[PDB]
Amino acid sequence: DQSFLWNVFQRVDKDRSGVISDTELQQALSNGTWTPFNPVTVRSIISMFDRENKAGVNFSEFTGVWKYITDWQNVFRTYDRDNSGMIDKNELKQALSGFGYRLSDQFHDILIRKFDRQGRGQIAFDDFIQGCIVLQRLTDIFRRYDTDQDGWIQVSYEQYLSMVFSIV
Amino acid sequence: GPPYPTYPGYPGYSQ
Ligand code: NA
Ligand SMILES: [Zn+2]
Ligand SMILES: [Zn+2]
Ligand SMILES: [Zn+2]
Ligand SMILES: [Zn+2]
Repeated sequence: DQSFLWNVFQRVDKDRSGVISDTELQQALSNGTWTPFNPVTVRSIISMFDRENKAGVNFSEFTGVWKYITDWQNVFRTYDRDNSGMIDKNELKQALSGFGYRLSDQFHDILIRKFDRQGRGQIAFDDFIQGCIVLQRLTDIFRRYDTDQDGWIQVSYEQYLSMVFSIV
Repeated sequence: GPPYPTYPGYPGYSQ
């Protein structure tokens, strides 16, 4: 239904540039609350789908964007089983586990603390995508060294530094 | 296997 998406695109593409910018995409997105969708999350979604390095998405790339956001709303709902419109510690544990991450209980606390911009120990839709993208990024860094894929790496000092230089 | 997904367990693992 590219026809629907094209109408969506046009509405979102406010300045009619033919490309959706970060500030245009943000206005179009809801995190379920009355705060603007996390601008860092917005910029990561643009980066993930922009193929032309233009700080924006054209129509074709927006179709990827729409599918990605929609796939995340569905996951966010699947795991928000108590219909708060926020994901909780227990719900996060079910989510990440469902995703195939094996992580200690106290680590889930570090994740909440790092990503919950609301401050109630519950994760909003925009912050949930964000934390999942960081995990994804960090894991890609890791699995470049986890050769026999057993979740242990042995790295030299210089390998470590370049790992971190490509995060921060 | 690893303590992390190695196949498309969340959106968009291949993106
Ligand atoms: Na290993
Ligand atoms: Zn535009
Ligand atoms: Zn909830
Ligand atoms: Zn809850
Ligand atoms: Zn090993």
